[PDB]
Amino acid sequence: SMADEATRRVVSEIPVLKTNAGPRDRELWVQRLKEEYQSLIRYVENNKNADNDWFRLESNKEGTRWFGKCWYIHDLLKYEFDIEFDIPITYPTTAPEIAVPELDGKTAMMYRGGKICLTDHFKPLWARNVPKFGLAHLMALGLGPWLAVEIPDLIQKGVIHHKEKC
Repeated sequence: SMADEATRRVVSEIPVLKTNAGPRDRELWVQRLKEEYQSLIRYVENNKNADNDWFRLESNKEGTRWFGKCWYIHDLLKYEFDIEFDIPITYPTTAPEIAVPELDGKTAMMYRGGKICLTDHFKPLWARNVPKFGLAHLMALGLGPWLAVEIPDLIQKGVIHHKEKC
């Protein structure tokens, strides 16, 4: 399949996750979070080595609320957007919903409340990989491809404009 090769090309060097545990699962959730933090940190390090350091994320103490920033470069200008998501009770079988609040109401490819609207292809891809995919994969396979279509389109339509900051 083209899809399977496309998936491997993106995620092959991202540490695979193992533990089937959600926010309520106590010592199993603590284990899942270690796998989540190890997968994220390697993804970030690979991203830096490829001049594509495109996001920062932190979580609350319990790892149920995640927030940070993503950066997107167009015609050599860097656009920064605040991002956030909750971990569903049913995670990791259920995929998180990434929100980019500042873009709420600015694109059709987004639900109310700033939750980004993915293609019908991400959700079944997540489902057939459960529980191996985690937050690094959500960024690599969800938000990354979203920004790569929506940010260029909103700049073109003059809805997004660049911060003239030094």
